[PDB]
Amino acid sequence: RHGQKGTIGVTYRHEDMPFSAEGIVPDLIINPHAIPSRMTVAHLIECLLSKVGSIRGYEGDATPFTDLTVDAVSNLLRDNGYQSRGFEVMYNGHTGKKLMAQVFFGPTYYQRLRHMVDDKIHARARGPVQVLTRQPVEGRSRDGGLRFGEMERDCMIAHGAAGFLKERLMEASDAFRVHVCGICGLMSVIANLKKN
Amino acid sequence: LMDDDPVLFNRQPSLHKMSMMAHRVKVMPYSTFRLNLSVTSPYNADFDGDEMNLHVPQSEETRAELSQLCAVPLQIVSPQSNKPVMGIVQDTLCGVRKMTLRDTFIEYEQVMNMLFWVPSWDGVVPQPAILKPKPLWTGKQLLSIAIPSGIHLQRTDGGNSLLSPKDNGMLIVDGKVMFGVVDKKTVGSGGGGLIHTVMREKGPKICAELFGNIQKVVNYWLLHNGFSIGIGDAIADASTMKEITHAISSAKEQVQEIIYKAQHNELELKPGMTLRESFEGEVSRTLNDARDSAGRSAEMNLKDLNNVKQMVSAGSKGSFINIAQMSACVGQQMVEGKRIAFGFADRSLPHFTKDDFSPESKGFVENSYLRGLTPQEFFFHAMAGREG
Amino acid sequence: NTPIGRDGKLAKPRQLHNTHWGLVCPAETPEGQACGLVKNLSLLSGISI
Amino acid sequence: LETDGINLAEVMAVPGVDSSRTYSNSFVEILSVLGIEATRSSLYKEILNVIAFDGSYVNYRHMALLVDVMTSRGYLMAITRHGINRADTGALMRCSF
Amino acid sequence: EPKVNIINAQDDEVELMLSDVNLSLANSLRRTMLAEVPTLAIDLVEIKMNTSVLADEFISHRLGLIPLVSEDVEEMKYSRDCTCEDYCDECSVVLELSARHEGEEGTTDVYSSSLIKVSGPGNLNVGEPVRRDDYDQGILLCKLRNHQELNIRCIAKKGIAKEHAKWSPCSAIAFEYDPHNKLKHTDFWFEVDAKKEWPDSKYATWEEPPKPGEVFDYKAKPNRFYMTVETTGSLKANQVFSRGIKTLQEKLANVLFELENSR
Amino acid sequence: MNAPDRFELFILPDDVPKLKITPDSRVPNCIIIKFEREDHTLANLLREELALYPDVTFVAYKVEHPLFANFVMRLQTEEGTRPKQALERACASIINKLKTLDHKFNEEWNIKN
Amino acid sequence: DPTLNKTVKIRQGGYKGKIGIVKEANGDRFRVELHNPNKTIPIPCSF
Amino acid sequence: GLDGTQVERQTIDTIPGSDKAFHKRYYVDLMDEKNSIKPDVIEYAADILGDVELQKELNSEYEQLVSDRKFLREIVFVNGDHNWPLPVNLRRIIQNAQQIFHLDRAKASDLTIPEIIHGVRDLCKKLFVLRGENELIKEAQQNATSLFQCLVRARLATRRILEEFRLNRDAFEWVLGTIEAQFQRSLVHPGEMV
Amino acid sequence: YVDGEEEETIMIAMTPEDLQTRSLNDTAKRIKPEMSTSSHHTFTHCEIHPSMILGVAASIIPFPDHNQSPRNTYQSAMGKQAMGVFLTNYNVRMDTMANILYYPQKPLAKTQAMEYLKFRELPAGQNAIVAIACYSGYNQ
Amino acid sequence: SALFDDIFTVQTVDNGRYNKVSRIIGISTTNSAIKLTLDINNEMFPVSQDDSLTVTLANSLSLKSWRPPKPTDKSLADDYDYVMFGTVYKFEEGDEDKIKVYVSFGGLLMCLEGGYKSLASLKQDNLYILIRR
Amino acid sequence: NLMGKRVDFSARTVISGDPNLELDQVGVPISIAKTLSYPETVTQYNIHR
Amino acid sequence: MIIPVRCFSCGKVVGDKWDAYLRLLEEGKQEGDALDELKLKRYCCRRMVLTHVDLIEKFLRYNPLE
RNA sequence: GCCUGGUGUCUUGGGU
Ligand SMILES: [Mg+2]
Ligand SMILES: [Zn+2]
Ligand SMILES: [Zn+2]
Ligand SMILES: [Zn+2]
Repeated sequence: RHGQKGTIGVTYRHEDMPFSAEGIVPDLIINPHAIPSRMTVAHLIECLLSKVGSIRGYEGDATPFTDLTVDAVSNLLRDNGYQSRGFEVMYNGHTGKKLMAQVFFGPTYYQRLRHMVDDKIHARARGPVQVLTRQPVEGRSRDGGLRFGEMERDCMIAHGAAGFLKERLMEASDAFRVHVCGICGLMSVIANLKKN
Repeated sequence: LMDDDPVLFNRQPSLHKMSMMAHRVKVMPYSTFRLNLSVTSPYNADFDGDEMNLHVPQSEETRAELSQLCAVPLQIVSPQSNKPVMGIVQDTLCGVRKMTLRDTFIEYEQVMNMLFWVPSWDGVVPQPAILKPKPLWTGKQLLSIAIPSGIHLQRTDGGNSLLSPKDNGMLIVDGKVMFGVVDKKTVGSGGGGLIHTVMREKGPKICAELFGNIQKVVNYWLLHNGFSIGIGDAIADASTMKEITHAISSAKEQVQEIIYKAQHNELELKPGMTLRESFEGEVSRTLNDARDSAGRSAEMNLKDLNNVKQMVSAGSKGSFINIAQMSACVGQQMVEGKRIAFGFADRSLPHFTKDDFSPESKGFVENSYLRGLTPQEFFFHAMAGREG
Repeated sequence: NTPIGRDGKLAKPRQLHNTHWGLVCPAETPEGQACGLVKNLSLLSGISI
Repeated sequence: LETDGINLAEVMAVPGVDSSRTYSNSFVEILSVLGIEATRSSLYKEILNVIAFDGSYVNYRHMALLVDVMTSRGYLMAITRHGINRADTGALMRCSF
Repeated sequence: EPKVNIINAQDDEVELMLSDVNLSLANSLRRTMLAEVPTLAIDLVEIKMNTSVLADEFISHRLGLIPLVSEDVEEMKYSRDCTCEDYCDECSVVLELSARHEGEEGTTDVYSSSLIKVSGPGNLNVGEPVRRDDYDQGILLCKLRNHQELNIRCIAKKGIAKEHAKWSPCSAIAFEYDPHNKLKHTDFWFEVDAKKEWPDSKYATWEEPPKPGEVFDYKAKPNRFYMTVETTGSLKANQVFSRGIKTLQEKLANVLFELENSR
Repeated sequence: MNAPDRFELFILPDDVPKLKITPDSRVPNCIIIKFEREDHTLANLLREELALYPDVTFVAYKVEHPLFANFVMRLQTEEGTRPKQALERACASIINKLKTLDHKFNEEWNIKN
Repeated sequence: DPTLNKTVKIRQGGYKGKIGIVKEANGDRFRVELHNPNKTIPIPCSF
Repeated sequence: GLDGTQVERQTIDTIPGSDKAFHKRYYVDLMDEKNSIKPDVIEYAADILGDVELQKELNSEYEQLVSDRKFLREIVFVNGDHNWPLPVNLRRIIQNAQQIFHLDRAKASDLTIPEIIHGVRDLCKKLFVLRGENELIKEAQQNATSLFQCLVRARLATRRILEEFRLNRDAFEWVLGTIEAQFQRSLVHPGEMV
Repeated sequence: YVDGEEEETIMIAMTPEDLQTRSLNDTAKRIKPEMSTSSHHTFTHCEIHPSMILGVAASIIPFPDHNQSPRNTYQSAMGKQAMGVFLTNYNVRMDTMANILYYPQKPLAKTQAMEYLKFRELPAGQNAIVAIACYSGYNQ
Repeated sequence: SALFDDIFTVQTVDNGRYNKVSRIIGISTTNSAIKLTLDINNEMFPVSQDDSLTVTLANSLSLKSWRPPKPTDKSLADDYDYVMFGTVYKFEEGDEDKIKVYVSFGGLLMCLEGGYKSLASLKQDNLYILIRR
Repeated sequence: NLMGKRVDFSARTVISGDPNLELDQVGVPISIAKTLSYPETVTQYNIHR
Repeated sequence: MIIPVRCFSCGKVVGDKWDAYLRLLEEGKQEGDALDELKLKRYCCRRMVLTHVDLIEKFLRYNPLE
C-alpha cells in the first residue's frame, strides 16, 4: 500500500526459498533497491509493526499523527525473543549455508491489481483488415496489429536500415499494384489481365 | 520462430535510436518477454508493468540488415555523448562493490563453482592469493577471470598513491585487477570506464560477453553472501541526533536574526534585488545549507556495514540527499521556485498567526521521514510533491 | 470535477492550494491529463443544502 | 559589466568598453550588428550553455550541425512552419509537417 | 560414523540432532522430505451436484488440500505407470461425499469427516482423511443452508510435492546449527554491541560458548545440525525421516545404474 | 497458457537420456556430465562428497536456468584415475552413509517409543 | 470423421482419467480440449 | 570527418605548463652533454654528441613544436583547456605496445634518431580523410587533421619515445601502423543519416 | 461548521494538547515546532483529529506521515484497482466484469478511519510474508 | 634459493577500515632505510606491534593450473606460517638509493623500500612472500 | 496512415528481467513463437530439415 | 471467504481450528492467548487465523436460488 | 471440394 508495485519475475518451490531458523519461508521477496531512493520508510515500519502485532495477537494502530514511535514498537519486539529491528538470520535454500547478511523479514499487506499478463499478451501474423484502408485493424479484441508510428520510422533512419523500413511499410502491410499511363501519368488505366 | 532468429525489439516512446535494437530470440515457457538486465537503461525500461513490442523481419535481406547494423553489441557506445549507454546495474553493481572489497575472501570449494559459471573460462584455475595455512582467493582475482587479457586502465581518485590507503582508484594490468574497489566509476556507464575500454581493444563481440560474464559471477557470489535493508539502517544513534538537532536549532535562530535585521532596516541589499527578494534569498540559502550540514553529520556517523551506505557508495541507487532526508531532515519545500505562498490572507495555514515569516510557517519540514511529519509539515510536503 | 479542460497549460487550477486544507484530499488525484483538476472530498467534508 | 536590456551597437561605441569582445544573449540583434558568422558562434554558445547547465554533455558535432542548418540561408530560419516550409523541398515532404 | 540423538518425539513431530555429516547431506535431507517423499492426495473431483454458495472449483480446490493417511503408499503405483485401462483398484482411491440441509433454519456445516472411502487397494491402510481424535469433526469444507446440497465424487492419487504442494508430507522444517557462530559464517549487524542485540538460539545451552581468549579454528567445519520435522498427519514423523532417506537412496542408485549401463 | 506441465520436472521423455557424458578435450582427463530432470538436491550432495576425495582436482556444477530442471557438472581428475569411475565411488560412499544413518535412527527411535 | 465434438476419456498417459472434447481430428493425432486445465492438447488415437 | 562513437577525451601535452617545464621535456642538446639523452637508453650514444647534422633535425623538430604550442594557445584554445575529444587514443596504443614486446628493460635501445623524426613526419601525410591530388583537396585534407597531428607530435617526441615509452625498432614501426589503421577506421561512413 | 471563507478569520489549534503550554530529548521521536513568533496565542477552534484531512483512498495507507508525497498519490490511484469483494451479493448481480479474491484477509496494520469504510469487513488483499533481500537476481 | 631475506620489527598495525585486514609497517633490524609496508589477513596470522618477522621473497616454491597440494610432495612453504602469491606492478628506478617495489597480492598491497644491491634481483613477473613466526 | 500505420508480424506483452540470458538475447513466450513466422526459402541444403 | 485449509507460508493445517478459536473468544480469552492454546507458534500460522474475515456467513443470508 | 465477412464515430475511465 505504499506505491511499491511490481511483477512476478520467477517462481520458486518451497524448498529453494531462504528460510529462517524456525523454518518460516517468505511468500514473496522484494528488492532492497526499491527503498532508499523512493524513501517509503512507512513500508518498513509497517512490516515491523505487523511483526509485533502477529506475535502478541492484535492489529496495531497505524493511524497517522499519533504518539506511536519506532522505539516503542522495537522494545515490545525484543521482549518476545526476536531481534529488535526486525532482522532474522536466514539460510540459503540451495546449500544450507548461512547468508553472511541478515534479512529484514515479516508480514506486509499486499494487494492484487487488475493488470494480468494474459489480458495483455498479443500477437498477429496475418488477419482482418479495415475495409477503407486495407491496413490491419486496431485492437486486441479484433486480432489487431501494433502501430509503427512516426517515432519508430525515425529510429530506422538513424540506424540507416533503409531496406528494412521499406519492407515493413509495404510487403508486411498494405502493398498494392497500380497501373499508370506513360504519357499523362494518371492512374487511369483500364487493365483486363485475362484479356491482356 | 526459432532460436537465434534476429528480431527488432522496441519500447515506446522511441526517443533515440537505441529504443530499437535487434535481439536474438530464445524460446522459453511463460508469457513475458525476457531481457538481460543490462539493456533496461537504453530502453528506459523497468518491470513495473511496462510493455514492449517485437517485430519480425520477413526476408533474407532484412535479417542481414538487422544483425549487421542494428544488433545490440554495435550499440554499446552511443554517438550522443561518445560514451557507453549500458553498464552493470542494480543488484550486480551493488554486489560487485561488496565482492571486490579488500577483505573479501572465498574458500576453495566455492571458487570452483564460480570459475565454472564463466562461459569464456579457459579451464585454468588461478593460484590463490593465500597459500598457507589455508588456500584463499580474493574477490578481485575471480572478477579478473571475466576480464579478457591485454586490457590496461589507470585512474586516480583524489591524488592517491600506488599504496592506495583508502582502497580507491583503479589499476588494471593484463586483464588482472591490481588494486581498487570496483564501483560505478569503473563498470558504470561513464566515459573511459571498463566497458568503453574493452570495446576499443577487443571489438563489440568480446565486449558483449563482458556483461554476461560479470553478471553470472557476481549474482552467484551475491546469492551466497546475501544483502538486505531494514528499519535499523535509517536510525542514527542518540549522540548524533543531538548534533543534528543543534544544527537545525541554530539555523532557526539565524533566520530570526535575519527577520530582525530586515524589519529594523539593518539588512544589506543584494545587487539587482529589492528588500523582500534579498530577504527571501538569504533565508533560502541558510535553510538549504542547514539541511546539507545536518545531512553530512548523519552520513559520517554511519558505519561501513550499514546497508543504506553500501548502496549509496556503490552508486547503484540513492545519493547523499536520500540519507539526509530519511535520517536527519527533509528540509525546505519549494513551490514555483519560491517558498510556500500566503494562500490565505497573510498566512499559509489557519493554524498560524498573520505576518509570520518563521521557518515552520513557510514550509520548513524539520522532522525526518523516520521521525514522522507533523500535520502542518505534511500538507506543505504534499504541495511541493503535487507540483512535481 | 473542475471543467476547465486540457487546453490551457500553466498550473493555477491544477495546484494544491492552501485553502484546500480539510476540504479536499491533498493526496488523492489521478495521474495524467486530469491531474489536479479532479479532486476528492476529505472524510469530514459536507456540502451546504 | 552585465546589463538588463540590450542595445549592442550603442554600447560597443562607448569609450572604456572593449569594443572587440562585447557579447549579447539575443542572437537576433547579433545578426543585425555583427553578421551571420558571428551569429553561428553566438547561437552555439547559447545552446551549449543550456545543455551543459544540468551537467549533461553533448558532443560538439550535433549542436554544430543544428546551427549550420539554422544559418545556411544567411538569415535565421526558425524551427517552426514559417521557417521550415519556406524551403524549395518537395510538396509531399513539406505537407507532412 | 553418522550419529543421531533424538531430543524430543511425538506422533507428528520429531526434534533431533544430526551429527558427523556434511552440511550438504543435512540440506539434501531437508529438501527431500519437503519435496520428494510421496503421499496420497485428491486429484480429480467429479461434481454431480453443487447448489451451495461456493463456486465449484473453489470447493474442489479445498478438497485437494485435505491430508489423507498415506502409510502404505510405497506399494501403490503411480497412475502414469499403470498398465490398466482408465482407473482401477491398484492406482487410485475413490472417495465420496454427500451432504444436505433439511429444515428452514440453521446451518449445516460440511466437515472432512463426512468423506467416505468407497474403494481402494485393500487391505492397505490408505485413503482415510486424517483425524486427531475420534470426536474431532476435522476440516471445514463448506456451509449449507435450507435446500442446498453438495454431492461429489473424489479420486485420490499418489503424487509428489514437485508437481503440486498439496502432496507435501511436511509443513515447516526448523533447521539450524552453530548457535554461537564459532564458524563465523555470519557477520552480525549491530548498532552498539552485537552480543546484547541478538537473541539467543533455543539451542544455546546445548553447546559451549567461545572462550574469551580462543583463537579462530580455520579448520573447524559444521558438524552438528539440529532439525525438527513437523508433519500434517498424512504420514507419521518417523516414517517421513525414514522414507526421506530411502527415497534419496534410490535416486543415487538410479544415477549409479546409468553409468554402468552407458558403456 | 504458457505454463509448462509441472510433472515435466521429474518425468523423463523417451528420447531424452537421464544422463549424458561428453569429453572436454581442451584439457586432459575432463568430462562434462549433463543431468536431466534433476535439481540442487542431487547435485549438491554429489559435489561436496567428490571434493573431499584426494584424486579429484576439480568439481563444479551449475543449474543454468531454474525454469528447466537440469544441471551440468564438470569433473576433472588426475592422470591415474578415470573420472567416470571416481563418480561411481562417490555414489556408493553416500548410499552407504545413508544406509548407516537410517539404521542408527531406527535404533534410537524404538528407545523413545 | 465420426468422433469430432463427442466427449472422451483418456485411458493412458499423464492425463489418464480426464474428460475432454475432440476439437480437431486431422489424422492419428487428435486435439482434445481438456476440461480440467484451460489447455488443448495434441494426443495419439491409441489413448 | 569523424564518427561520434570513435572519439575520447585526450590531453594535448603541448598546451599546459611553463616554457621551462616544456623545454625540459622536449629539448635535446647534442652539445651540452648534461642536457642530452641519457647514455643508458641508447646503444649508439657515442656517435651522438657534437653531431651538428643530427642537431639540424632536432632543431626543426623543436621549432615545429613551438609553432603548434603558439598556434593552439593563442588561436584555438584561448582559455587553456587541454583535455578535448579527439580520435584514436595514443596513450592506450603505446601501453599495449609495451605489453606485446615486453618493453620493460634498461637494455639500451637500437632505435636510431633519424628513424624517429622521419617516421613521425611521414605518418602525418598518410592520415587520409579525402583522396585526390587537386590542390584544394590537399589544403582541406591538411586542415581536417591539423589538431590531431599536433596531438601525435606532442606524444611521439624524441625524448618521450626514448626515455619514457622506451620503444625498440619492432614496436615503434608497429605503433605507426596501428595509428594509421585506426584513424581510417574512425572516419564517418558515407550514407550516415547524421 | 466552518466553510472556506469563515476559516480565514479563525485561529485553529492542531491538537487539544496545544491549547496549554507544557513543562523530552528522546532522539527517536519527532520534534514539535517552537512557535515563538507570537508571545501569546488566542485559539478559537480545535481540529477533531488531523488525520481527517485525508480522503477515502488515502485513508487506507498505514503511516502516510512517513512517506514521500508522490507515493501517497500513487497508492490512492492503485487502491481503486485492487481486487477484493465489492459486494456480498455478487452471485445475483450480472455485471460486465467482476473479480472476487478467494481468501481476503484484514490487514495487520490498520487505521482508525478504516472502521467506517468497512475495510476490515470487506478487505481487498492478503498478508504476505515478505523478505527484503537480494536473492537470485530475478528481482532486480 | 631465494631472492631476498631479512627480519623486520613491526612498528604500526592499522586496523580501522577493515575487520580482517591490517596494514603493517616494518624496518629491517640490520639495515635502516629498508622499509616494508604489507597488508595481511588478521584472522589467519595475527600480528602485534614490535613483533619480529622473517620475510623471504622467492620466485618459485620448488626446492600452471593450481591443484590441491599432495601431502607427499615438499616445497619451501613447509617451513613458514603465512605465504602469499602476487604480481609485481611497479619497479621504481629512483634517486640515489631510494628503490620501491610495489606488488599486489590480489589487492592486498605491498610496498618494499630499500637499496639497489639488496633488491636488484626482484625485477620479476611474480613473487611469493613467506613470513616466519 | 502514411507517416505511420499498423503492421503485421508484431507482438506485445509485459517484460521481465533475466540475468541468465546473454546481452543480445530476448526470451520469447512459446505461444507468441507459434503465431509469428518467417518465410524460409527451400534449398538443397535445408530441404530435409 | 472461509478459513483456508493450509497456512500459505509454511503449510501447517489450520482449517480445523476455526471453530475452536471462536469458542475461546466467548470465554473471554485474548487473541494472543487463544492462538497460544491452539499451539500455533510460528507467526506465519498466526496471521491466518487472526486476520481471516468470515464472509460466508453473509453470503448464506441470500435466500437460495433453487 | 477447394474460398471463407462482422461496424463505425465519439465520450469517459485507466496503463507506462
Ligand atoms: Mg515503468
Ligand atoms: Zn494517359
Ligand atoms: Zn491402476
Ligand atoms: Zn504458518
